[PDB]
Amino acid sequence: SKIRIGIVGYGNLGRGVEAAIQQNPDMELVAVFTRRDPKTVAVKSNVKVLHVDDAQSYKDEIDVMILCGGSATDLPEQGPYFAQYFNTIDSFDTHARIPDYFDAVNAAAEQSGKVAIISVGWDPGLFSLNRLLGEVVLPVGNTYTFWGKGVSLGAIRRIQGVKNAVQYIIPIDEAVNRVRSGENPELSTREKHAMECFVVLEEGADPAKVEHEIKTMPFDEYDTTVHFISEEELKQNHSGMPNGGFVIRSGKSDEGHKQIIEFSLNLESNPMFTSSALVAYARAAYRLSQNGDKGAKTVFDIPFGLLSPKSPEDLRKELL
Amino acid sequence: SKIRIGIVGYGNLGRGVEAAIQQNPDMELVAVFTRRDPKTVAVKSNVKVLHVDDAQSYKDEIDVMILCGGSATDLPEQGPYFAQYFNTIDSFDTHARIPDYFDAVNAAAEQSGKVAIISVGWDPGLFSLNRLLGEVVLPVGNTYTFWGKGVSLGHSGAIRRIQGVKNAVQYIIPIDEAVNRVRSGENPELSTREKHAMECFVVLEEGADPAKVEHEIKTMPNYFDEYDTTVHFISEEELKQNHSGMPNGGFVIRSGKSDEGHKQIIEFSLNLESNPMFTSSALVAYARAAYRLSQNGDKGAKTVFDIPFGLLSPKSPEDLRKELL
Repeated sequence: SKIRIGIVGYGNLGRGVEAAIQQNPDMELVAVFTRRDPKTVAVKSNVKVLHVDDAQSYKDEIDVMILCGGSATDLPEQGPYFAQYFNTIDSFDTHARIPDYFDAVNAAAEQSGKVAIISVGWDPGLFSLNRLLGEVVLPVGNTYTFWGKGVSLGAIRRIQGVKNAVQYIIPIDEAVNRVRSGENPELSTREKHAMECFVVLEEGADPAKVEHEIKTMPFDEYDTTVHFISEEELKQNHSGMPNGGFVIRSGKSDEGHKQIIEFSLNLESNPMFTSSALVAYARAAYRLSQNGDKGAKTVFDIPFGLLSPKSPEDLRKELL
Repeated sequence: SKIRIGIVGYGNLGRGVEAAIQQNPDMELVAVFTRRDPKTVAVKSNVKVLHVDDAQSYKDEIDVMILCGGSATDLPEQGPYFAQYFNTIDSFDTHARIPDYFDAVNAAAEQSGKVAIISVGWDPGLFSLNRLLGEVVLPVGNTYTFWGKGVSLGHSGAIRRIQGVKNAVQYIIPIDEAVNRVRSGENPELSTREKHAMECFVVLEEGADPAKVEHEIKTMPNYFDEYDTTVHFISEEELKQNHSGMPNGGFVIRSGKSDEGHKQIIEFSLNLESNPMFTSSALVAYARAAYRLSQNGDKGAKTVFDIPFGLLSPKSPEDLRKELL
């Protein structure tokens, strides 16, 4: 029988999860839960939509609940809540709150007997794994993480004179080059990334005051370029959510040999990629739960074989 | 306290494991086991050297034995042998033979209650992980693996048997145009000859015929006849200055699509000045995991697919979440 998935939240990440489930035929989307009145949600696949207050009564209809809410307000409540009733996966990405979030989810999952895998995605998630791998295989060395080029995700739009805007984070090619050369550079924040902002001015706003306001936002840490454009220009050309980056470990053998590991992503859709990772880890959470594991997990606790619908024997024959 | 390591075999990989122990202060090397007469092995770290027939008697002195032998003849006997007495790690790398090796090691480790992790290294090992990660995160897509620039070890020796050759070094090299086609997300169908080229650096004997030597290499069946091959003739001096290293590297790339058609590309690469030093560095990190799994009650043969990355680190689980997550 298919592994039965529920989604909580139908923003960009929830839509991406629904999309990813189409690519994973051992799973089936059984329900979408929303804080909105569910009669007002149009889900592409037309599975049932329910209010989050009804989720508990679906305890036995769902194998893994994928929490697709944002980390700022949704997940801090939702993670420990849903971990009482369901194996859960989420993309929790507030670094400072990671340890408190893990402990809250853990307490809940340990008492329920469910498996919760937190902080899945590409950073945290796939990049975290690469940072780890780098430092255990090359214990003497440095790690560098670069983000973008990519849309970054607001307070720009509270700035007076800005009608709309889209902001990019961009790694500085020279810094990436120095890292890839094995120089093991001491790089400041400003040396690693540049920011680019595209802004649609409100009618009769002052371009120069708007520019200076953005650059000195409490952006002040980076070299930032502002571009003023039309509303048609932002709709047509800045609606996409590309992203990417690099994790590089630059190390040395005990005899001085330079060894370099690099992991990189080039994504046309950030949310669709994050979602696809959430669905792979939902497979692992199901497998762990069926083997009688429980409690909160991160990517550091999941062996990669659990992520695959293939048997362990077939993985050994095909991929190893 | 310290995790007690033993090394079987004191070639390039054994020497590398010794070196990596220097960078892992939670471990200590206890013994080096060899098939040679042990009085005749000079070990850099000055640890005791023993004959392999004696290893069973050090069962209680060693937490993990790292098997540093080759896959062609050493490991097929040594993996199932040592797994009867010791948690083990090896770099078994004959991909078409992994299932049989796994079964034999698993039969042995399951009975002894020991943990054996097989096929650790760059490929198999870290490239395998990344092949797997790609296909689970991007299930609609194609995977490509490229090797090099690096030495193919069958190959340098096959050239050396050619009449006229004093010495030689061969490299496999990914073809840049093919790598960039994969990176663009075209999903190309790549022939053997499109994916990698071969480069040989050859020191000729007095009065060998260059053209005969070139010709013999490029047409060598089962080695170079599948590939575009360049042969360079050089001096003994340049072979030493420039070609005594064991560099390697490569790429694993997954090129896939979201359900709405977005191109998503994942790439993993290695650029190594020393292949044996890198592999052995992996072997030591996986020895930490084998020790952890042993202490928790596990047993049997495992591959990298069975090892969660947190077990590779000497840091606590909480400290990993704090620092890296």
